[PDB]
Amino acid sequence: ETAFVEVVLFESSPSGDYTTHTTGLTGRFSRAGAMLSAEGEIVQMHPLGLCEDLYEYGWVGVVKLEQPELDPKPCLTVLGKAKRAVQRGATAVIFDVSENPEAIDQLNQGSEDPLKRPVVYVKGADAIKLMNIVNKQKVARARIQH
Amino acid sequence: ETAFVEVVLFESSPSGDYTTHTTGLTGRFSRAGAMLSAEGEIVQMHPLGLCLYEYGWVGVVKLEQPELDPKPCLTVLGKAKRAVQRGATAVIFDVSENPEAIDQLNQGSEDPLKRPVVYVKGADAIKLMNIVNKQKVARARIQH
Repeated sequence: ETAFVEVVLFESSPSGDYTTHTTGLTGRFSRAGAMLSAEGEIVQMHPLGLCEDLYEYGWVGVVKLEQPELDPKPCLTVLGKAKRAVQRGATAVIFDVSENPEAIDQLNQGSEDPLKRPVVYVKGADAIKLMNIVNKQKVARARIQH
Repeated sequence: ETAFVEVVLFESSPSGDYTTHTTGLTGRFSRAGAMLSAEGEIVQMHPLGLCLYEYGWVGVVKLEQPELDPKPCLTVLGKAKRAVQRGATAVIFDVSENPEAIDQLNQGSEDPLKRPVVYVKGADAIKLMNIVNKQKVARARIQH
């Protein structure tokens, strides 16, 4: 099932009223994860960063995968990476699998013991759109639907 | 459209790992707001108080007898937009003591809010409020 992702940028005024800019994206839910919506602030984690460096409960991990031959022995599989994130309070995880499309099977290999939070992958222009904000922008919220 | 609400309590671990306790309850979407899911930290707002906050919160607002606030600053529908104006990702109203608020909300039906407005009552607001009241930090997940 397809996942609609929204990345929201926001400025307060001095008065306290907020002003937001939404960008829409389409990815897919992994069967490694629940098929629920989730929303929460974005944390960019390196894949080397998933093996008390704590973050507030309910963040949305955005993770750009590496060429797979640039990682002979991963500390964890991409499955275990998402599972780690969750243990550390990730409300959801989003992988950019543009460099590592084998990863989709690896995720969907874990459908026997799925996580109660959503694991979403994105490729192509929808990943491009995502990472371009996550990199440039200060600080963002993500909403994942349906 | 009925709304399923999970309230989440959580504790980090010596190892930086979280442990959660989730309490579920059922409420309803108002046609005055969008029928979408939403998640966010809970901020308890006092009704007088919607006439300072991190973007993406979920407002929990307990209404009171309309006999006791008889010069209201905004309609209850107004209070919700105000909350959204102030970064609320969704608003939850406990309408146990002002049941005619259902009516006001679902009357804004024709011109709605981008975010969800949900009303709860009875044993479901009792659960929600019995957590929110005991000043912990909590997360709210609202599900369509």
